[PDB]
Amino acid sequence: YPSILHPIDHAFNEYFLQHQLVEPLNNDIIFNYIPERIRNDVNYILNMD
Amino acid sequence: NLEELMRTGDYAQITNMLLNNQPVALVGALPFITDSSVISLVAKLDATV
Amino acid sequence: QFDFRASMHMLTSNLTFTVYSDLLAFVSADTVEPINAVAFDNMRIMNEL
Repeated sequence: YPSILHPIDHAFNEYFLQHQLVEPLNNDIIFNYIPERIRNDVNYILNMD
Repeated sequence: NLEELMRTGDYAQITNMLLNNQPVALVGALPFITDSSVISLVAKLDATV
Repeated sequence: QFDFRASMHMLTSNLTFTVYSDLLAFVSADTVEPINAVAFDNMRIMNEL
């Protein structure tokens, strides 16, 4: 989008745009988010429905 | 073995085999429906359960 | 002084995405019957039955 910004304002907004904290999320990330020893425990059945 | 599957609750193998149409034999005391309809057999209902 | 050339920028971002917080809400977690729960050595936690 076009924007009108003072160079300082542009610097701040561009830093915000270029350094966002959101990462792509998928089922592999969530599966690895589970503690590794609970994923290997046969007493717990973990599924991605 | 259906007893082992029910005890452990891990359906990964059976799910993969059913999704991939891999011939298998589910072994265990099972109730069954008796169907005398020829049209039902032609319609292949036994494969839908 | 305000300069249009020095103030006009193109701000770039993504069109849309959904941010999630509770990753473990995407995990369907079940457990075996406690009678069948086993320890690290693959034997039942309580064997006196």
